[PDB]
Amino acid sequence: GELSKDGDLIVSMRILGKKRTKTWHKGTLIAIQTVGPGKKYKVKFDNKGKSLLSGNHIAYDYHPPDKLYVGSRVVAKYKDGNQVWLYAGIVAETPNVKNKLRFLIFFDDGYASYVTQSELYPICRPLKKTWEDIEDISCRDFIEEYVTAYPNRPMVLLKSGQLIKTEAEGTWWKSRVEEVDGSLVRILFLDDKRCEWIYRGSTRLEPMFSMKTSS
Amino acid sequence: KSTGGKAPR
Repeated sequence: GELSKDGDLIVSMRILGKKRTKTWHKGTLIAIQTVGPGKKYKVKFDNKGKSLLSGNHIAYDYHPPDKLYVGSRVVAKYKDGNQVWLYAGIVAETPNVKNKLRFLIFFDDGYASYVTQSELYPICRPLKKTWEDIEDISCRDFIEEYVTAYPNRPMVLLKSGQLIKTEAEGTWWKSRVEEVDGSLVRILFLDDKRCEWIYRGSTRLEPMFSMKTSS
Repeated sequence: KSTGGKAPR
C-alpha cells in the first residue's frame, strides 16, 4: 500500500511528528503506507529516531496563514516559565483586539496560553471532531463542550487585587487575581505563592463555579 | 508541569 504522496503530504517534505513522550519534533516524511483502515506516515526525526504515525500525529512545518478557527487542531509552543516544548492542543480563540492578535491554545493536558502566529503549526489530518484524539477524558470532554458551545462563552469579570477561591487538585484555595490578559487571568495561590493562568470561563474560578451550580 | 486544567478535579 505504498504512496509517494497523499494530497499535500509528499514523501521528502519537512514535518513535525509526535513522539511517544507526547512532545513533537522536527523531521522528514520518508514513507506513506496504507495499513488496514487508514494511512500511516513514516517520519525520520532530525535529532533521533523514526516513527510510524497516524495523520493526526503529524503537523506541517509552517505557520498557518485566518486559516485556523476555534476548534482547530494544532501543535504549539508550550511555554511555562523557562521551559518550552512543542505540544498538541486546540485553538480556543483567534486573533482579535481584546487579545492583542494572539491565538488562545487549550493544550491536551489542560494548560492554557496565548501564542503568536509564528508559534503554532496545523496538524496534517485532524479528526473531524477534533477533540476525539485527546487522551485525557476530562480534557476531551471540556473541549467538546467548549467548541460546541462557541461562541457562547460565559466568563467572570475579575480585577487585579480581587480575592477569590480557585480550585486545584480537589481543594478550593484562597487566591488573588494578579493580572488580566484577554480571556485569561493570572491567579496567585496565597498559601503556596505560585501563579497559574486560568481561563475566565473556567469553573475552577469560584465566581464561575457558583454561577453554574445555581444555574 | 503545574497545570490544574480547565475544570475541577
